[PDB]
Amino acid sequence: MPGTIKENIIGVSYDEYRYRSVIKA
Repeated sequence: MPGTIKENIIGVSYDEYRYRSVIKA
């Protein structure tokens, strides 16, 4: 949503940082 460029908490990264880095390779 434009007009609010100060709150990228609207779920941006869905599958790229969900605390799922416990199985590094």
